[PDB]
Amino acid sequence: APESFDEVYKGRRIQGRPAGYEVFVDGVQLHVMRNADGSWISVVSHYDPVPTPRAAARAAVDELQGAPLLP
Amino acid sequence: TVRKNQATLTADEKRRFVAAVLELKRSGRYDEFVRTHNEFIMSDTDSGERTGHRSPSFLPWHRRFLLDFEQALQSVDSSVTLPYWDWSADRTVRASLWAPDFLGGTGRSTDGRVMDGPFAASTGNWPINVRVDSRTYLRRSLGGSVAELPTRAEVESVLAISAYDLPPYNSASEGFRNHLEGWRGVNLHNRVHVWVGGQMATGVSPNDPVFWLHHAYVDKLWAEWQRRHPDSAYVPTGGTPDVVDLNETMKPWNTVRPADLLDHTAYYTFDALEH
Ligand SMILES: [Cl-]
Ligand SMILES: [Cl-]
Ligand code: NA
Repeated sequence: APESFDEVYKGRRIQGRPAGYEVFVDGVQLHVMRNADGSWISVVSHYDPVPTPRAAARAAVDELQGAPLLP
Repeated sequence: TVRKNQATLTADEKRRFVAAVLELKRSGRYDEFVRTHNEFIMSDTDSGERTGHRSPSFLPWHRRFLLDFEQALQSVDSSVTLPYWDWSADRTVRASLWAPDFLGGTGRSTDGRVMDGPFAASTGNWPINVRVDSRTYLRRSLGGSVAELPTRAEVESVLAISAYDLPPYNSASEGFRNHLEGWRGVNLHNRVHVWVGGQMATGVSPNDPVFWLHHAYVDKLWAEWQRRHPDSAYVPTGGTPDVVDLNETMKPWNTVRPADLLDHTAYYTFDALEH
């Protein structure tokens, strides 16, 4: 259901698409998870649900402060 | 063995608590815990098998998990007990808990790195090995991501819920558990994790010692609810697929059932309760 994307955000390339959705930040996969009400979270922000996997990707880029995700 | 309010701890008690935890870190026992929690938090789904979170067994599971941790501490110093953090009453950064002689304070703006207390990365006593990103230091941002922590009023609002949990027994559920957990309603448990920041807000939250104090209070809350609703108890009562029923054994132990953890008094008691 969620729409795919691919953009540069704060110097890093965020992008994701349906696999049931996969997200990657600068080539590395950022494990995300969808809740019952369609909201989303990620390994980098697991208790703060956001509307989309794009929002979830941007939350991470922010919190990561330039730090790359581990495989 | 009594779990005291972190606000009531003496300098002595804090010295033995902090020392007990650093040993666990030094021996490698501490990281095992961070690795276990991450396992379930990353595997638990609303649509599928859920044991540690977004499910009725979120409470009994963390109760046993904390039991494991406290016992590991007691194996370093048998006088150390896990203290709770009533974040409702102790809401600011000027709380004993965040003093350099306990957990330390928030992290610096530049990178969110904790700079004081026994768990600062500069002490060499607290490296972050179980990470999600390249950073190896403890990070925090008390009150940075979210306005405030829940209030006494709010907590009472949840404790007031008579239904322990209710189908679909997940993060969309109504009832006590899910509200305590936070996915719905005023939001308690999740927000605290969001309010601390750093690693607490990520899938490797136990990296922050505050994790245990926090969950020791969520644990005390279930106990206070139980007291409020004697006529109400754990559910589902059996047959629920993907969900842990009253008499099923949860992972990773496969030897403990939510029914074996309803009465905490078999393992410990609190300094004081409620109403
Ligand atoms: Cl119960
Ligand atoms: Cl008690
Ligand atoms: Na079941």
